[PDB]
Amino acid sequence: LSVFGDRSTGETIRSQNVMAAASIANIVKSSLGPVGLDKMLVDDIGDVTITNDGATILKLLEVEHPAAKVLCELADLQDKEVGDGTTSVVIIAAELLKNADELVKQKIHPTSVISGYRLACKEAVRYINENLIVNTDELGRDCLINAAKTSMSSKIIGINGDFFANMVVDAVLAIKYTDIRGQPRYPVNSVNILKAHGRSQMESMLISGYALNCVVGSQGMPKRIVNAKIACLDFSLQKTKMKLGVQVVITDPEKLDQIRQRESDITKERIQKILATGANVILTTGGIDDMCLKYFVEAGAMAVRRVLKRDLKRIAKASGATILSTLANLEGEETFEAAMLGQAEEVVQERICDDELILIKNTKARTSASIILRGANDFMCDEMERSLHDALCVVKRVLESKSVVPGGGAVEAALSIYLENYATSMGSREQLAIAEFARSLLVIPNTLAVNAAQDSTDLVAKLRAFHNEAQVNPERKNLKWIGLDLSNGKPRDNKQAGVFEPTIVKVKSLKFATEAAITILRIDDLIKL
Amino acid sequence: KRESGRKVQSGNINAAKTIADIIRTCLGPKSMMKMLLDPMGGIVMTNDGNAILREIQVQHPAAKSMIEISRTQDEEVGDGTTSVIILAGEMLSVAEHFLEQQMHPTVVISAYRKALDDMISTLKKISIPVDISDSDMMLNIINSSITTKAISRWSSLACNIALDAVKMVQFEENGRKEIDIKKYARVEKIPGGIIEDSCVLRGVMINKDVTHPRMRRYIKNPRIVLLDSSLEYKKGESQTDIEITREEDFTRILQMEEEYIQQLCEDIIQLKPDVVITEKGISDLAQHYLMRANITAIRRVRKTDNNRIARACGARIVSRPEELREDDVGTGAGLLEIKKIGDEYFTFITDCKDPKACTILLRGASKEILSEVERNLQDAMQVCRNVLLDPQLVPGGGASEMAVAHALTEKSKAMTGVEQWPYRAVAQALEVIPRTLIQNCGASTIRLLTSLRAKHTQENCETWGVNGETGTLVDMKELGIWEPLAVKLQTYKTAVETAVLLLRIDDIVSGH
Amino acid sequence: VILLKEGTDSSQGIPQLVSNISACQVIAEAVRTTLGPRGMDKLIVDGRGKATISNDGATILKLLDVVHPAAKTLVDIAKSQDAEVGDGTTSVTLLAAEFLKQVKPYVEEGLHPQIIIRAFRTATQLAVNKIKEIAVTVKKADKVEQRKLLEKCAMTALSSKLISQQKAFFAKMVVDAVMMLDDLLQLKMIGIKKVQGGALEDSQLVAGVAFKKTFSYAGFEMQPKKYHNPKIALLNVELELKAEKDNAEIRVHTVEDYQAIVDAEWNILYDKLEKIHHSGAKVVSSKLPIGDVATQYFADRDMFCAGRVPEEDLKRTMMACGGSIQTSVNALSADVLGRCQVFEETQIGGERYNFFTGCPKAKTCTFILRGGAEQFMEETERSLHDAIMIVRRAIKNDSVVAGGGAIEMELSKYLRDYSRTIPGKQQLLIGAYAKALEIIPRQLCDNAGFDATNILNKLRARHAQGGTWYGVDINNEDIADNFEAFVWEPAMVRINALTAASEAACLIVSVDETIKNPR
Ligand SMILES: Nc1ncnc2c1ncn2[C@@H]1O[C@H](COP(=O)(O)OP(=O)(O)OP(=O)(O)O)[C@@H](O)[C@H]1O
Ligand SMILES: Nc1ncnc2c1ncn2[C@@H]1O[C@H](COP(=O)(O)OP(=O)(O)OP(=O)(O)O)[C@@H](O)[C@H]1O
Ligand SMILES: Nc1ncnc2c1ncn2[C@@H]1O[C@H](COP(=O)(O)OP(=O)(O)OP(=O)(O)O)[C@@H](O)[C@H]1O
Repeated sequence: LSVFGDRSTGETIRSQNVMAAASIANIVKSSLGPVGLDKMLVDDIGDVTITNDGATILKLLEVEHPAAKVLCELADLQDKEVGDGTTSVVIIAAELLKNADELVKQKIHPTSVISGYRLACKEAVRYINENLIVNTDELGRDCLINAAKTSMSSKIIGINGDFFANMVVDAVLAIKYTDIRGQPRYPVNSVNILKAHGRSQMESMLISGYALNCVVGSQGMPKRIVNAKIACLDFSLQKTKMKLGVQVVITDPEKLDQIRQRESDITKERIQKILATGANVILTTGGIDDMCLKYFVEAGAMAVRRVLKRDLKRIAKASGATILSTLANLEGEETFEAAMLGQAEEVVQERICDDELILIKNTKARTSASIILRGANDFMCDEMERSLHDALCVVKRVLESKSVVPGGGAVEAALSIYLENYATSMGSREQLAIAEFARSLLVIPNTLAVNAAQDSTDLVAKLRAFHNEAQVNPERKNLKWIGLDLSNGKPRDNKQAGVFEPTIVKVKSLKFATEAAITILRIDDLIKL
Repeated sequence: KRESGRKVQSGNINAAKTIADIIRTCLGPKSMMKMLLDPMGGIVMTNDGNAILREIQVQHPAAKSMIEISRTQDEEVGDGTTSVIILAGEMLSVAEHFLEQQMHPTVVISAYRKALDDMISTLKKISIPVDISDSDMMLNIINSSITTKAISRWSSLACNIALDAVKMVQFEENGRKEIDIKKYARVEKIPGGIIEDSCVLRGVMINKDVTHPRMRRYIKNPRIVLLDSSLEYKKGESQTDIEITREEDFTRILQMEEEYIQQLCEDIIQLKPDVVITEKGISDLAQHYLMRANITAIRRVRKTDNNRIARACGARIVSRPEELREDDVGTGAGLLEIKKIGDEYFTFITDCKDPKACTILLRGASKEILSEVERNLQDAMQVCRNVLLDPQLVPGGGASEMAVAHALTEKSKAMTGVEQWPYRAVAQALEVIPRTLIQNCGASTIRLLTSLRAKHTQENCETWGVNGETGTLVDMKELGIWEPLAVKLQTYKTAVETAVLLLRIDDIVSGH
Repeated sequence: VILLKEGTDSSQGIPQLVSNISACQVIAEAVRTTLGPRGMDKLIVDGRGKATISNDGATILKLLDVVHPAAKTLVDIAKSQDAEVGDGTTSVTLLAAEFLKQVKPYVEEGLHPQIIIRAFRTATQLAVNKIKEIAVTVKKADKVEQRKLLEKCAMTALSSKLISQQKAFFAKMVVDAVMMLDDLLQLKMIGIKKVQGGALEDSQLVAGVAFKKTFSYAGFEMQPKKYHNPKIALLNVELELKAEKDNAEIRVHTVEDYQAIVDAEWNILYDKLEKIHHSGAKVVSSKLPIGDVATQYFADRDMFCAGRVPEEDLKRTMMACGGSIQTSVNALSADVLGRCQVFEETQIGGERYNFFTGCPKAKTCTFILRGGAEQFMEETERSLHDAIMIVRRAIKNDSVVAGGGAIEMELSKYLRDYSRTIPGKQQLLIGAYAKALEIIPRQLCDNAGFDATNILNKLRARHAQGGTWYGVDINNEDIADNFEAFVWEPAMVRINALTAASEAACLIVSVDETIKNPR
């Protein structure tokens, strides 16, 4: 035969496709879990990047093989669907191929394996949805306080766990707003975590409102105001210019003087229109003139200068005000009355050590707050801010999706017993397809036990010993919803520990891994050109 | 191709042990020299550990990570880079607990990070406060680096250069006491003169020469002006080029070039200045209208050097040359001077105060002597920076290593669990710093190190160190071998941060 | 130059066990296809060049003789299987290697072999108590006689054979042959002989000892066959006139002694014939052939003689008559003579056959086969030997279990359910012990040519519904209740096969280092 390449068919292309796919699983085997190990990503230039996140591992992993190129696209179907889950699809689907490769040597055609996998996947969603938990127990009943306390144990904040877990539980429930037909989700923006030196870490206070890290300057102006109008503006009340790169020409020396007198006179006209609206809360990015601050201490307007731009975007979103970029309305100068102003209740200049902050209370629609992490030095405050941010996203991603499931090895250990008893109920050349589907789901506690420095033959088997008793008899002495605590090396209940996972990350993982294992198993011939 | 499993856990160990075995004998005042062979036959006999690994190419990804973590550590502090790579290679060298015991690295990292908290707690117990107000105590700290140098003839004057430079940059009002030598203490070299001529002035010096005598020579009230825009032909928003090849194009371009520059130069001379400073370049025709007003032309200055000029006099940074005003004045400056120093012209905007900036002026008989002082003073400035950052010293010369390793042995008797076995290995890995000091001296290492541990057990742990000159054990309270605390704090921190990075790597894969 | 081994063959660790596990499978592959009644036979030739055709697992392993050390550990278990129960060497050889196959990936992952030892001792001890619970005693169930039940199990064992059409006649003869024996049952007592020619209906059952009788010498028209109480003599002496061993050569040069020389050579034959006449032996049986002159001697003395008897049939005659085999003739007396009630020379199959009936120690029988080929009768002899074996074990042991993989698929279901309730290292090992016991219904589908995956997937689905005695069928290509179809096996042989296969699998796993002495 004279063709334009090399041809190879048979079972030898089946064994070569599963050995190339399971080798990619070994790249993401040790990096699974919160205790996952780092791996070096050698570039073609010569530099190396140390990443342990499995989503960034498969993005930079370049294997020029079509069996490994199939597993590259499921990372793009995972983040666009839910956003998490990625490498748990890879270890499941590669162990699905390795168990199915043993079936090819045992005189089973893969057509019974493909049709058996789709019925094993649909029955896996049925057993999961019959054992779910509705998104509730937000107040009064803990699986939360204890849920965020496990994430906080790795840092120095974990000495007083009950003191700091209450600051993140009430902050998560404060940022809840439906806003579409009764959705309620949680926004990507969260509470602003500031820091100060309050002589110990025990002086943190849960402030129910946003706190600005700015100082008002003068003292003769009163710090306690009662009016509700809040003004936000981006144009500078200082001496203005045309452009940083384009300038106006000044030829005569006396012509230079009269534009300076006009700058002192046009500042008197702009302050007449701002204070006519009644707005006392004045926040200016570009700064406030020195003679303009003289008019604010007699009128009683709480003027704050040199405010950050990203802080003002959360302030204008709080009171529902509009950010004004330029004060000139394309032919003259106006203040845009009753448009850029919001409503509030009380703004107090609270005495906080080394940074006197500005707190706002009862705005229009903010739902945000602030946590003042008072401490001793910059070492303990910077590590506690990232601990609050890591504990915020744990409680956030759970209480969004409308129902959750106790995860961390509790899902796959319960599915290994039900799908085996379901496999003995069908027959018809698909019993071995579902029985090997149950053993292929056991690699999720198997890789978690070897990463927790425990005996993998004991820790996985302790999960299945408790999940089998839930199916034998419905008595309450059977332990139900048993998770995997990788820290102590002992299985515990996920309802008491608060370890929860969304359902859409668990359903779409079993859906995508079986469809990826179907496509590689359908390859029986190789053609190259 | 690819490699995973336990082979990369042993492969990264031998990659870091090979780098540590090269510069192991280059520790102390008796540091052995190393000979580098070039492809062109050149040979450099430098014993500096930063100079050896820079001129040696590596191919291992773990060995490449070993050099860059000490190179960044050299930019932070100017001392202690050799002790980092030695300690990072000794902590990974006991592979009996890594491979033979079949232990996961997570047990080792939980034992290594728990031993990191005992590094900071032990060094604060053997510390000693420093009377930084006395200049005699500051001379006994910087003298460890001035020995065996050409600057050692003028140690009484070279110590006044580095001490006055760090105190002006350090701001006590901010609380955190920041010192940055690269920006606020920019060192410049001037040929000519002697070593005694080198002094410290309170200002910023401009190395631009004087090309015309129609300039300001001595001005008591300098009127300074800062500008960001360029002084050249007007370019458009497109990317067109300027090419003058025809006589008709030569007249039309130069008439537009003269009319725009004279319109720009009329706005700066209406305020009657003394020196002009532009961010971009100044053309030749722009100096023709500038020399009629007798203004010193200073061009080609960076944006980072521009704010040091604005904080020296108090001027305003103006973006465009048409938008000058009367507030752009330099009232309060000391004197403007364009006086030549060794047939090189330098502009002086110095003052009689501390305007949050300074410079170092070096002089010498030849240009090789100029390069000798600037590499000794910059090494001396970072050591004296760590003393003023925190006035605390530690007993150096291996005394702090045996004091730390003694505290880990008594702590390991109360540390139960599986992690107590790699916890005791860090105590024996920290003994490699007094181990190589005796081996470089030439005495019996194990005969002296065993009596060194017996002195650290019964007697006080703050004394009985090693002297790297005679080869015996002396008391550290008698000799000035005291090390700064912030150097030894970041040394054990980086050696743990290197060992937490190389032991956590479990796979090496390729891909662009 | 100073070595510690210097030719010493020794190795230890994990791959010494993997080399011993895979070396166990080469012995199981030699007897993998011989399992089942429809199994394939193996061809073994010795050093002399004689080809042996047999499918019995006991005869294959006795002629293999593999010099591997782990292969020698499967030989003495097959030897102890013959002493403990009597047969089952091919069942414990296949079952021992499949225990090591399922735990072969578990050893390579770092699991210690001593934990697998603790799991094999646990699950086999549970398999002993699980067999005795499901085993039912069938003695007088449904008020049917035991003679009718013994013809039913032999009907299924002789099904799908050459005599599958006339199996109703052959089932009644194998029951009465064991019923003719005493309480001490033995397969060696009932012999099978073959007679060439005739249809399958002419097969007869001799109550006593009958042999081939290849004596084709003279001796017709005399020596009457019917005797009331004859004296059975078992000799090993040649009675020819010119024999290869009994002769007399004297070299004299006188014509007077030349008459005496031939007379002395005749007196060797005549005195050996006169001692049988004094002892009163009516029938003369000898291993060596008997000449035509000695047949004329007993013709006038009213006696019978028949030579060319094999020594195997002479020892069966000794156990029937109760006498003793005497080689010489001067020691022939009544202490070694036998007795019977009916002796006759029959003409079944065209050839002459002798048989005794009515012995005082008549504990042996003889089965006569008729057919158009000897290889038809050779496979009929082994099938009727299998039909006797199922009948014999039903009389000795009443507590039986369902064969055909029904007790193997039920033990695979209980041990899988026990493993789900046990945490620790005993879950993945006992669960692999239950899957390793499924090789008996799997190799029964492989040797029968059926679909091995289509039956076993429907067999485990039948056991999941509640079927406790469902197995494979050798006739139909589907599953059937082996308790209703009378496919039985005793519980004691199923227990002793499990404790021998677990002990043979434990002896391989407990060995980690091989010591060899250089000599
Ligand atoms: N709180 C927890 N307790 C115990 N186990 C957990 C917990 N959270 C996550 N896990 C386990 O860690 C695994 C997640 O691994 P990792 O985060 O390294 O990658 P991944 O998120 O699976 O990859 P991808 O982003 O594609 O899905 C899950 O399989 C889960 O079982
Ligand atoms: N006479 C001596 N005997 C023993 N030890 C000494 C003696 N003099 C100095 N030392 C110690 O030797 C140390 C220097 O060791 P080493 O050469 O390994 O580091 P280094 O090269 O100075 O560090 P860096 O590269 O950061 O400058 C000093 O910190 C000092 O405490
Ligand atoms: N008539 C039959 N129908 C179905 N299965 C049978 C029948 N006879 C035997 N078997 C099955 O065959 C298996 C044994 O096959 P085989 O007769 O080849 O070995 P064996 O000679 O019994 O072994 P051993 O001599 O060690 O007992 C038994 O497990 C039994 O269940």
